[PDB]
Amino acid sequence: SSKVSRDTLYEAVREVLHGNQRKRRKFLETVELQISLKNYDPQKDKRFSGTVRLKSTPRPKFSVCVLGDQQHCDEAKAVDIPHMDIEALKKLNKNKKLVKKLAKKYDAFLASESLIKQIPRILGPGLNKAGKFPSLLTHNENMVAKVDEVKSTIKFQMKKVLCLAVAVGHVKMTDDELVYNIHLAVNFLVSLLKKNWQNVRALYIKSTMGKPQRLY
Amino acid sequence: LSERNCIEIVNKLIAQKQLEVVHTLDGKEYITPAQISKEMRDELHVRGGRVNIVDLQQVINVDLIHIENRIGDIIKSEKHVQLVLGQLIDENYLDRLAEEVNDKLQESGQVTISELCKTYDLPGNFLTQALTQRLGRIISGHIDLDNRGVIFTEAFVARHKARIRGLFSAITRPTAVNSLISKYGFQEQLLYSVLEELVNSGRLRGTVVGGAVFVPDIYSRTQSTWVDSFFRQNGYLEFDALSRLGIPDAVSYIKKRYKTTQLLFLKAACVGQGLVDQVEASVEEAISSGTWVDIAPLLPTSLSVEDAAILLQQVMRAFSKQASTVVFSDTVVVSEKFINDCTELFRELMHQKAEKEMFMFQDEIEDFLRKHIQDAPEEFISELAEYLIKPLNKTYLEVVRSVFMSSTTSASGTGRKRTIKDLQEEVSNLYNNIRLFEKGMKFFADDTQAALTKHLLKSVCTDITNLIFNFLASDLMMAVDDPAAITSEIRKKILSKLSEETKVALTKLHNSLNEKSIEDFISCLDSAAEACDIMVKRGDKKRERQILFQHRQALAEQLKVTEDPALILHLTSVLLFQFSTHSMLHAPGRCVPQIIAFLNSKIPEDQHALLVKYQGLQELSSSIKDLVLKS
Amino acid sequence: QHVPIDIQTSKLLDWLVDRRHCSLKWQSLVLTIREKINAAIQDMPHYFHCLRILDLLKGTEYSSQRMKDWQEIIALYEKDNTYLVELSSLLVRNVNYEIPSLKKQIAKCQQLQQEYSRKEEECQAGAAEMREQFYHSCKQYGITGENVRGELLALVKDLPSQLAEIGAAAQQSLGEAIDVYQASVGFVCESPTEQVLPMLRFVQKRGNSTVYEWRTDALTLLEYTETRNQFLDELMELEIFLAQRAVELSEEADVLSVSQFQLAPAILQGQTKEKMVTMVSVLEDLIGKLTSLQLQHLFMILASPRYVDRVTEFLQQKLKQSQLLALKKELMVQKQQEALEEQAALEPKLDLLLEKTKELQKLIEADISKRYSGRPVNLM
Amino acid sequence: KKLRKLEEKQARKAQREAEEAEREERKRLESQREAEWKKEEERLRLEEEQKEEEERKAREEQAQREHEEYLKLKEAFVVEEEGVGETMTEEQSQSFLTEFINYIKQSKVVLLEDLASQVGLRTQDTINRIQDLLAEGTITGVIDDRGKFIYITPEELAAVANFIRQRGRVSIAELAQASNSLIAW
Amino acid sequence: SKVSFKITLTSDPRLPYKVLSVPESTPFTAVLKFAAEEFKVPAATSAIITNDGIGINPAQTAGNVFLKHGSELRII
Repeated sequence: SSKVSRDTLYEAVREVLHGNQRKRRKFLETVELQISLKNYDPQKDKRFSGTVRLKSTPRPKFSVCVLGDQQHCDEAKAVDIPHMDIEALKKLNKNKKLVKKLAKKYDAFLASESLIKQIPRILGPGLNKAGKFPSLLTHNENMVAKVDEVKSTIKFQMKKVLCLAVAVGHVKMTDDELVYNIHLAVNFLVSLLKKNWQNVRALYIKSTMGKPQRLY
Repeated sequence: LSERNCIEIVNKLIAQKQLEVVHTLDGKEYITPAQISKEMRDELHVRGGRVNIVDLQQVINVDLIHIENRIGDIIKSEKHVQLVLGQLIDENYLDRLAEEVNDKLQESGQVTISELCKTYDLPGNFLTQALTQRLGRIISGHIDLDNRGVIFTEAFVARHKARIRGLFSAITRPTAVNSLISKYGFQEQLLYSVLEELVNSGRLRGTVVGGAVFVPDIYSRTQSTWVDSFFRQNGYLEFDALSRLGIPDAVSYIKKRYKTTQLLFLKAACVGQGLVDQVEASVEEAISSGTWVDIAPLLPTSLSVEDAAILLQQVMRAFSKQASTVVFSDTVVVSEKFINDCTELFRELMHQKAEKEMFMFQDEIEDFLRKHIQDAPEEFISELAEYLIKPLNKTYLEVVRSVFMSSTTSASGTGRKRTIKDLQEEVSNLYNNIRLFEKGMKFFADDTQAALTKHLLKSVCTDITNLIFNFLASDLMMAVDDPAAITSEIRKKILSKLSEETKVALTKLHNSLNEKSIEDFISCLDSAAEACDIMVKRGDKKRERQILFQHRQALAEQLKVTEDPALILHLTSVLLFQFSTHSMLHAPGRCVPQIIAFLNSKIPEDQHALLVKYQGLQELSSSIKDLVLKS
Repeated sequence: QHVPIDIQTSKLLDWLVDRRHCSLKWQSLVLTIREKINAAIQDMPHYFHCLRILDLLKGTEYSSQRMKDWQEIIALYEKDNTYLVELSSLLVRNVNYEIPSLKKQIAKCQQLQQEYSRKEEECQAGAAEMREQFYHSCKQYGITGENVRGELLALVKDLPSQLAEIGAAAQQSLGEAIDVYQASVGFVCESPTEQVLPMLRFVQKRGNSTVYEWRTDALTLLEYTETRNQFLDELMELEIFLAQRAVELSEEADVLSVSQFQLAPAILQGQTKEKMVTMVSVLEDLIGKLTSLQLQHLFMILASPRYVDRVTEFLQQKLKQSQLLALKKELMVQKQQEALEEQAALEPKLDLLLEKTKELQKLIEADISKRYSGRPVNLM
Repeated sequence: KKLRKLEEKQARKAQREAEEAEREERKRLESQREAEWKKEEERLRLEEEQKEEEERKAREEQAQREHEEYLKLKEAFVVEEEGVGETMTEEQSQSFLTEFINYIKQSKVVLLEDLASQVGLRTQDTINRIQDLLAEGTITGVIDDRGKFIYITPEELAAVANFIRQRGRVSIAELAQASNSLIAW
Repeated sequence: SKVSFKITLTSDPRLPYKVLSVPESTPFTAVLKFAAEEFKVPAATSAIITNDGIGINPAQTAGNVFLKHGSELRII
């Protein structure tokens, strides 16, 4: 199955996880998938986009904020999940710099129905410009589970260049989780392209500060 | 006795009909028609239960017609015999056939009627009926009778079930069932029976779509999970990624699966709720804040412009009584308040420039928009400029008119209120004036008339029409403070911006100047005067008398005061004509002698002689004026 | 003078009586003359023979009657030339009624000889053809041609040798197939709590015999018909599974295909059409071996004895028809030889009769001439 | 002159006519004389033909005398007997054929020699009568090729018919043996 | 040696057949005359015919007639 074999993927994962000529580092390293596309003209072709949920959390330092109402804020307070009340947002005067900094601080935002419908009036066109617009959180949902779900999603988007890169795992992984994650990501990506494998030229799996390994 | 004579006896007996016989083909023997049947029966029994009439001829040694008669006889005389392709088949032979078929059936599991017919030479229908009639009685099996008439035993259904079970445990994609039945050699009804049993027992997991393609549960589960996860995470489907997953009818699949949820369909996409709410909230903010909004950056990048347009049109249907907002580039929503604000923004500079000149090309408008509006697509700037071209132009025209008024509420205010009271009066003086020179043109001779009429149309007619042209240009303000400052080109320019109804009248008034008759001029002049509300009062006999008296007085004073010799003589002659004729006169400086030559028919000879001698070129001229006061 | 006295043969009697030298009623006279010739025969020493017997008796012998009898007989014979008419009738009848008879009889004998020879040749040809057909049949069934029952029983007796080779081959080469099929059934069909292909699992390592072992007959697994049928059914099920897997893997994998086999066990992951074709070919070889062995009828001889009876009956009937046709042909040979010998025996009498006829003809012509001044005479 | 030319032409015409007249007279007279001479030649021919006729009468009378004297040397001859053709009456013919029928029935086996004698006609005449009677079919029988006639009654014909209708298959030789058995000689 | 013709008249209903012996050498004319005289009929119109009805030459010895056309003869 696939033009990337299990043997090849296992070999690359072994190379990036535990292999000679490596270099131990203080901070936990993140493995990332690098893609090079071909036979694509971004000025004329469709610009694909998609989000896919992996089985294991790629980045265990993902930060999620809950732009929630009073009930959710009380619910969040029982957990270390950060939150901001409507009053805190209103304190901002829709200033560009402050909303930009708020978007930069966290990686994903979560919001309740009562608040998602108010963002343009309270925050302005700042969170969409940064590519971070809140998801909907319902009182019929477990907060921890939803926070986990946003922590396991990756996004494929094409803007102007034929270079793509996403995070698929960290180096403290069992070497079988990472292969599963890479398989999921690659299959999804091929699903998003017009011609399945006639639009993919090269694939690489690499640790943060590590040696590249070629899959395709 | 001998042989030939005995033959003769037998033919005589045949003639008498005392004995019916047939001749052996050899000719050495005689056979009764009763013994042909005995021989046929004996052979049918001997060589099994099957004979051929051809071999019956070979053995009995008689012609074929007799065997053909006796076969029809023998069928009836023994009900257990039939005739198939000229062969007498017995029931014992068919029973032996059935026993052989049973052996081979329990050997190889199945038999084919085609193979049996080939290896036994009998026709197919006959074999089918023969075996069916004794199926079960001797044959242990069941009959298809439909697909090649294959018979089978209880150990063939087992193999069929095993093979179907093995084959359908390997299908992971939707595959046609007719192709399988054809390629692998199955039976349709048996296939479906075993398949139903297996699916109900759980050994096989799938359903047949169309009553035909088999879709295993794994395929449907994978498809459903994929599309459901995509809809959950992204909140829309594309109708083209679905095609690559094995769904050629997306609009049907989505409705079949997602029917309780709220969805919106847009050509090659289906946006679920949550996106529409965001677009609606943003358009609300644009509505209330008196600003604009672009919804292209609020949608997935894989949506065409048409789909975005459809979604926007759907969302905008919730704002009918709201502000009359407009959509540019099919995506950008601009509130009316913003349009008015931009108009006002242009207004100040427009008024400054209008006062200066007391609109710009679209490029300047886009430059203005860029200067004061930021972070916008180019198409938005182009469309906004195009839209603003007209209303901004109307604003500029109104501003020009208002500045003209404010600079003229005392100037053109006096023009409308006070001046008209003098325009009517002075046009009245000129109009009453041209009348007596109509008299003059009528009286004199034809060439003299040409001269007088030409000079009158040159001098005075223009004198009155400039007044009306000045009054008209007072509207456009390009007039000149001197009514003498009106020219033909200026007249054309003024007509260039005059109302059609009045324009026609004024054109008659002007081109009348090019004419050679003054009556048409008077007609067109009154037509124009009423065409612009200029009350022309033909002075009555009293007004006319005052005009005549005033002209006489003015001329007398002028030529008793003025010191120009030629002008003195000209005034003297004209006055003489007026007095002796009682009608005013207006002549050029290029006709004076003719009037003096005429007037010799009215005055003495001495004054005439003095005038002629003065014109032919001090003390003598001093006499000329003395004539006027002594007249 | 030389105008030759020529008459048609059968008219000799008619012309003679028309010539009045003899007339009707002579027949009774001849019968009386024969009544006397009885006495003349009892005592020894027609009209010309009467002249010979005259020449004899005149020496051998009137006191005796042995010649007086002939004296009165000749007196009557000359009377109205009775001898002339008698001899004329003798010759006329002998030529017109007997020569045709004997010639026709001999011709019929020759015709019968011809027909019998032709029939014999045809029968011999038919017997040879039937023998060829029988030999072709017993070649089709793979028997030498001698006693059919013995050959068939010998053939069946040798069967329990190759079945062991088939079993040994089945012991190996099915390890990968059975496991792959079991895993695929457990995964795709969601039926993991079931064993697939029981008897193949038995044959894998647990042996290829001892039907008593399978029960907990007394023949190897394939010797019995029911167990053999089940084994072949399972082989065909596995083979069709592998073939269908090979058909699907031919097409390049797509998104759903990769998605399906993401949680699949290791064995089901990584299979390729070449690896499937190998196993398909192995199973096809085994199935072909067993079905070709079946084609050779070995199974049908060790069970259902009616089949060997039927085959023997067919072969023996063909052979018996051949032998019977041979006997008929040889008996025909003997009959035709006897007929030809009889014909040869009867042949000589024709020439005897013709010579006697010629002699009597010459005598008649000579007598006619002697009465009629030695003129030239002849009959046509 | 002109009268002279007319008279001269008249004389020339006279000459034109006289010569032709004389020529015609001569051609008539001489030809008539020649025809008379031919008639005289014919009269001489008549005299010659009369000489021929008289000498021919002499020759005919000579033949008559030669025949007259040419019979004397005859007239020494002997009658041997005299006969007369008496009767063949259809009544007599019927009686004759009846007697023949009874004689043959009593005999039933005849070789045409004893039959020819007792019936007393030449064998050919017999076979003519027998064949005619058989053709019309007063009595049915068999005429052997070797030479014979054998009478078969209708009852024996029915007997042979029953033999055929019973025995099923019969060969010509088998029928010959059965005829030797049933048919009575 | 002597020979006898068979003279049967046709004109008489009683069919008078005569027989008379002569040597074979004599010409037929003697027989003609004798038969006519006995039958008392003219011999000129006569054409002596046999039983079957074929003319025979009279100017001929008796042996030739007794050989060629039979003894059975008639007169018409």
